[PDB]
Amino acid sequence: ELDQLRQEAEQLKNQIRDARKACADATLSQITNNIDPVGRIQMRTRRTLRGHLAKIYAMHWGTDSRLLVSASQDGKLIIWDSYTTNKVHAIPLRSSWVMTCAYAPSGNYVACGGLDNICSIYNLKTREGNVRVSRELAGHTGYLSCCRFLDDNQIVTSSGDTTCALWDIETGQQTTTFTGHTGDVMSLSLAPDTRLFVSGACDASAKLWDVREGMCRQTFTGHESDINAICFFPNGNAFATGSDDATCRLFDLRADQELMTYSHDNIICGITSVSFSKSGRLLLAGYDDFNCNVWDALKADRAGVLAGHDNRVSCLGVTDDGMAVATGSWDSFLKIWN
Amino acid sequence: VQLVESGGGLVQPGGSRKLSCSASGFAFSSFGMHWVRQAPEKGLEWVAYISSGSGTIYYADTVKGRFTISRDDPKNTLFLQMTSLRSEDTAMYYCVRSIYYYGSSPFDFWGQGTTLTVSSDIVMTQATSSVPVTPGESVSISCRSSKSLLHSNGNTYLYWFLQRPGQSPQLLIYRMSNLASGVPDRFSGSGSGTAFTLTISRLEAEDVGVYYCMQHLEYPLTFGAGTKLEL
Amino acid sequence: VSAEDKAAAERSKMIDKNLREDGEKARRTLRLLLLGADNSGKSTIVKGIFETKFQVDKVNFHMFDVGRRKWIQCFNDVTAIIFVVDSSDYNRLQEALNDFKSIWNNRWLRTISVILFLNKQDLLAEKVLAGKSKIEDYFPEFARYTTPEDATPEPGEDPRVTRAKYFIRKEFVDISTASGDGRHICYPHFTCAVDTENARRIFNDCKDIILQMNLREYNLV
Amino acid sequence: QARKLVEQLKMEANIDRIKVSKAAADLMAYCEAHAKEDPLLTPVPASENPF
Amino acid sequence: CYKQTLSLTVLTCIVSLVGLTGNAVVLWLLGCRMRRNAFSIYILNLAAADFLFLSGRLIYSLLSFISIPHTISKILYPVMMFSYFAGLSFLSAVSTERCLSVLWPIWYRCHRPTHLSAVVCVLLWALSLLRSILEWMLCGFLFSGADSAWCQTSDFITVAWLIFLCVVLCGSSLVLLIRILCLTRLYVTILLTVLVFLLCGLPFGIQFFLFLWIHVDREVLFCHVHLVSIFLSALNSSANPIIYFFVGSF
Amino acid sequence: PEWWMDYQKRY
Repeated sequence: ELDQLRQEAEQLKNQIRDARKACADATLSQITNNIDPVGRIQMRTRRTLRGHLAKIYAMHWGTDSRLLVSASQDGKLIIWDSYTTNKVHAIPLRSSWVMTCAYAPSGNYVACGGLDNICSIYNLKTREGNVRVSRELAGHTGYLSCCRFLDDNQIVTSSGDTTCALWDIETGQQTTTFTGHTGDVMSLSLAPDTRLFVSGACDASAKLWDVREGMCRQTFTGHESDINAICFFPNGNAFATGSDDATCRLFDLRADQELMTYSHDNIICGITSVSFSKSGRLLLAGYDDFNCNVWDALKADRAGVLAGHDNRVSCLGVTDDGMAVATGSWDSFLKIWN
Repeated sequence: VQLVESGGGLVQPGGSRKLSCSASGFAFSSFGMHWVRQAPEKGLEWVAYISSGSGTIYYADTVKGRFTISRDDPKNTLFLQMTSLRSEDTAMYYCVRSIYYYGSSPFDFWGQGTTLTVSSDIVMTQATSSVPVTPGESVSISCRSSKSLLHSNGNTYLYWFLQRPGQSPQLLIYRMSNLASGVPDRFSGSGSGTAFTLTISRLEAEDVGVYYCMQHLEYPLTFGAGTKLEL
Repeated sequence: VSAEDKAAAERSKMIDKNLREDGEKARRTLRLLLLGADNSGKSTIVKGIFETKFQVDKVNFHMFDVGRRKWIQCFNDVTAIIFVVDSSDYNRLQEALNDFKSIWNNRWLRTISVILFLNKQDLLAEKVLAGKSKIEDYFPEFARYTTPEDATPEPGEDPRVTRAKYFIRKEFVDISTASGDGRHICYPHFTCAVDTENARRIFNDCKDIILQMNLREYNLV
Repeated sequence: QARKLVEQLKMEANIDRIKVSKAAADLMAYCEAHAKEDPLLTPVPASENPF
Repeated sequence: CYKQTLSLTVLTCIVSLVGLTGNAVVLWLLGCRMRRNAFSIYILNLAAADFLFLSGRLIYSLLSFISIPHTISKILYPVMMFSYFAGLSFLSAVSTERCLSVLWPIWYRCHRPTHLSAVVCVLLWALSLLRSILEWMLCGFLFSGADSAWCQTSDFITVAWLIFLCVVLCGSSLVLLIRILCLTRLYVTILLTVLVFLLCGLPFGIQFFLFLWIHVDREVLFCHVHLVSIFLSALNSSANPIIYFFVGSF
Repeated sequence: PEWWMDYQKRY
């Protein structure tokens, strides 16, 4: 009967748990205890980008570390020249309910999506001077949470229908459907080799997928609320997660369990965005309490604070050259910190 | 994308004319439009510029005070009204669209022009004037300037143009290094302030003409004498 | 600034001139969110996103319904939430009261008011006059409940219907008075399927919502 | 039905785990090898910030 | 009379100090904020108008004890009264737009131009300057030998200007009460702002420009009307950052 | 003018 099959799951769930405790000979805190603390990180707002007339839900940097894309509920994508604070483009959107935005690695395309269940791809640089829709990708039965590019014709999306999808934009149809989550998927991060990606879902689980195959290689369960953010370590062998339980956690792919927890009794608000620095020594997380925190990723000690926003900090990014950090908030502003 | 012009024809000195160009195929309002003329046998000379929104207008000193530039955004048409024409105002007038943002390629499209037959400054020089070359062989075209074209922001504002016989000029290299859209990869650009070169590796036919180098550092936009390549 | 950087700046100014112009049109439209379980007649009141536009007294209204604990954070800056409840199907009123509790007590909707249309008050009249079904079986407190003598706006209807009516309204208003702190209010109405006065009631309610926003800008309330 | 969960858990049940002691050292080495290339950690001079 | 003059002048300085710093915090808090609603631009300009007024009143009161040049008062008086009048108009502007929020709430939140508050505030700054230049012309050095009937009209306009600002303040505040009636804080805050204006801010200025052309007993008018009005004015301007900003901040 | 005290001589 179904009880026999359900009994085998409990056997393995304790076999994985047992075989995972055979690897915890020491903790990350003991090993990195005798390394000098980073210090106090004093970052000042170098730019403020004005022009959005509603809340900002997503931003994404460019590989050139100079251009970035921003999404807002006013229904407009703006591409900014962060050095000069100029507006390169303003892209009107069919739906005002935008939750995600991606900037293609080549820079030719920007993606968007949200409550319309459609990932819309935009051709930035083309004749006619203007930005126009190249493809509307349909097929998800829930809202679109995050989208990231692997190539000009290769994109991964996460939706509230408990699934992630791999698309071919030239064909316009799903190539792989990643199934295995029992709740909405709120974030995903792409490995630096573009051969793996992690997904954080509202079932308090994080799953590592193989893009070429379409399988869930590992499942990580250490949180206790919805996972809202996720980000790979620069090495590609670890990732950090952010949850509504006011904790950031570090997970190792090779050992396959959690290495560190970033909590503090003063913080009781959830984490909206998470990001690493170029070397991995700093973990930056945005919070609902109007401000952002900078943690030491090896000693778990707070290393500073970025307090400059008048509402919820919704997005957070670090440039590929590590020169700048950009935050966005529901107060309709972006800020470049250095 | 098209830029078709009207007007032209013989005009007596001291007269007036209104040269007009129509755009069809691109967002004409988000583009700045230039006027560049070319005497019957001389080079390219820049006349006027009207920005998007018509909020910025520049003129060359030759035509200042007696030529007026204007645009009609709903009708997709660019104008140039003449007053007190001269014997030095004889040329073929070209219409150029230019778009300005980070990473853009200005001076992309040139419309085939109209012929009018009326009956300090950054001087920058192309020392060579004619290069007889063999097909398939690499050729180098060099022009220099009076002052450095390298700005404090790292952009070297120099543009390379090509004019095939009986054809409008088109863009090859913008900002000393960047190829235009549709230009073969055999073209290349290099140089420093006050020293520039254009290398055409693996030369081929349908690539012979007069090569122009322009500065965009400051107005007026100064072109070169023009180095032509013949078989 | 070079010649090109100056021209880029002028372009950036014209994008602003159009962002603000669009913001002016955005400021004069009132956004609403429609919620309610199936069988609520939700789509038949004003007679994954289905936007609906109606205007009343030259004021533009804009209604969205999604076809939820996560996406509800998007609608943190709406004028009102319209909650539509069938007052006839006594089985699922508990689901309706629990649906309403979670929306009222949600962290991102702490300053969003709720307009409460109780659909199918004509079907409720049938079930309360026929006698086959009784509220007391589903809500035990009905038996020990007496109609408020003061609150008697009942024109030409049986006191049995008005007892049944005002009890269902209490079960929703009490959830609103429990944990509200006065920052947001619930407006209870009573609409059938042929009701045509609905667009006005949303309007007359939004005019009060906006008044209470201005009384909080000037520290008056 | 329930045969997918038992089949999926089998894939994750037999994988090559490594010790956490080796995990931290590998993370620590990357953060010491590249420690001179992150401006956010040690501020770069005003002549090198584009901001 | 040495007891009264020293008692009030010392107290005025303490009232000035507790308010001069009470308006710097408002200028600091409101200057940094970016939302900047319609009410906040008026409070920002009202706090600015109090800073010059209290600075003038504090400097003037200190020189009554310490010594300094007498010509310093020539550059100190027509700065206070340029700032006293600006603050009184900003209060009549707050209650006017407070009334319009209740009479026409949809218009206020949807159809009121965004920079109306900025334009109205700079107009009120210009009006106060225009009054001051007119006074310095018709009453002073540029009409010194003409006649004494040129300063009299410049004081009649000023009294007629102050009455108007009371009618706009009290008329707007009375209409709001009618619309709401036809709620404890609404009555308490409205009647508090009117009373702190009628009998703490308006008395000075009305008596200064009335009694400047009506003769009265020197002992009553100086030690009991002019000095009390000076103290009450600094009380109003100090109370404004409380009544308007910090009541709603906590 | 005659009855004006010191402060009434502002200018």
